[PDB]
Amino acid sequence: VQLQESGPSLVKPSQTLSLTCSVTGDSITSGYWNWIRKFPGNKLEYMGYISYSGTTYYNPSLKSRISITRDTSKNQYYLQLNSVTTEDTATYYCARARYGYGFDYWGQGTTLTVSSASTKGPSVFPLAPTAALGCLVKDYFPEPVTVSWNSGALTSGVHTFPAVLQSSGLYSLSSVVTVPSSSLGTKTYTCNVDHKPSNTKVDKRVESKY
Amino acid sequence: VLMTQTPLSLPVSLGDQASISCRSSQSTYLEWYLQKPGQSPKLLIYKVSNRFSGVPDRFSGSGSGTDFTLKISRVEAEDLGVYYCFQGSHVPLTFGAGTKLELKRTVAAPSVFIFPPSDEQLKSGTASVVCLLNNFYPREAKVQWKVDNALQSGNSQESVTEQDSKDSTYSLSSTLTLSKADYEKHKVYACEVTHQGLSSPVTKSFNR
Ligand SMILES: C[C@]12CC[C@H](O)C[C@@]1(O)CC[C@@H]1[C@@H]2CC[C@]2(C)[C@@H](c3ccc(=O)oc3)C[C@H]3O[C@]132
Repeated sequence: VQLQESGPSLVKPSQTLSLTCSVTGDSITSGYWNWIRKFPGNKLEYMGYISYSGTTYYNPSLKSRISITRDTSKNQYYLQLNSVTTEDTATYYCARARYGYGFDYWGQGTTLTVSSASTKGPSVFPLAPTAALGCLVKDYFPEPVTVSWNSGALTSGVHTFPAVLQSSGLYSLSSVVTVPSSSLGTKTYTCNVDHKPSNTKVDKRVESKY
Repeated sequence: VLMTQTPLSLPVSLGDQASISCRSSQSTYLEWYLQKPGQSPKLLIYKVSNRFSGVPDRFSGSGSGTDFTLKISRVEAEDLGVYYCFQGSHVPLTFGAGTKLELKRTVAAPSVFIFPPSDEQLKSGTASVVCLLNNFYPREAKVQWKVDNALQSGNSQESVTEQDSKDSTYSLSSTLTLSKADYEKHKVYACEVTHQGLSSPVTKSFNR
């Protein structure tokens, strides 16, 4: 038994979200076929199901905007969520439920971001004052960005933080490294930022007073 | 209908017992799930007390009326993740908020660093000031921005790393965002950090 979610990684506010679950190793004309989502912060919300017979159940919190449909000829079932806001940003999971047991088989999940922003590459600004240095990788969209230090030669003492979604609707993150304070005057430190979605690649020397 | 899990963060040492409580708001299809990092949620317990297939015997569920408990009798590193209770007896079907199982270690005070906005950034009409709290434990930390001793709010954002797999510490960045105009209006920028490992709060600062 395998389930697999598909659909867009991004939609705009007020637009419809439409996802698909493709099922193999089992017939959707038996059992219960569910949609579940995980918000940032790790809160889980049960959304609803379509059953073996085609009867559905919807969570009252979503009942106005949700539709679960199926196509038995393809062994697929579908989630439609109307009128999305930035609070529908979540990982969406399809899952089979076995009567009496629970959600026994899950898909890998699909990350959905709700955002009116267009693809934009990051600006990379240096963070300069054991000592710490870093880079502020700012105003990009969408995720992800990858950050490395000295072309991946430096990994120890590195902390690359989770991105935060700013009030403008663009992402920002910081990546920092801690190093011997004695090595500040003799060695050099460059952060290497890659943003594949916007084809942007930036190397930034983090220079300091010492 | 409402499912309340306690606690939401549960420190444990490897080899010790962990207990997670789940209270339902009324009165049996009660299940427990685990989501480990980088994978989907997984069924552990069904019908209150029954272990699902492939689930180790160190996992056991029990419960009276309205009060349900998951016990992990000798915690292993593979057991670290987020645990959820779930009820499927009454509509709507509801999960508890989730309990994150993390590793205990000794209290460690953050090393605090402040970073002024770069000249490169200032030329584009935005100013970001960054406070780093490095390698601390426990996770609970308060960061307060002060601009000429005026307490700031609503204009800073925090990001926290997951628990470090080598030293079990956390790190945290806080970013104060301002316009260049408002940045140039003031001189002294400081972040004040409060944490269990600090006997009183530490302040790091600079002058524009
Ligand atoms: C499969 C199941 C999944 C979640 C849990 O593992 C319990 C469960 O395995 C058995 C119970 C089952 C549950 C899914 C939701 C239900 C179908 C729900 C219901 C909804 C409409 C209706 O007309 O009648 C009943 C209430 C309860 O019978 C439910």
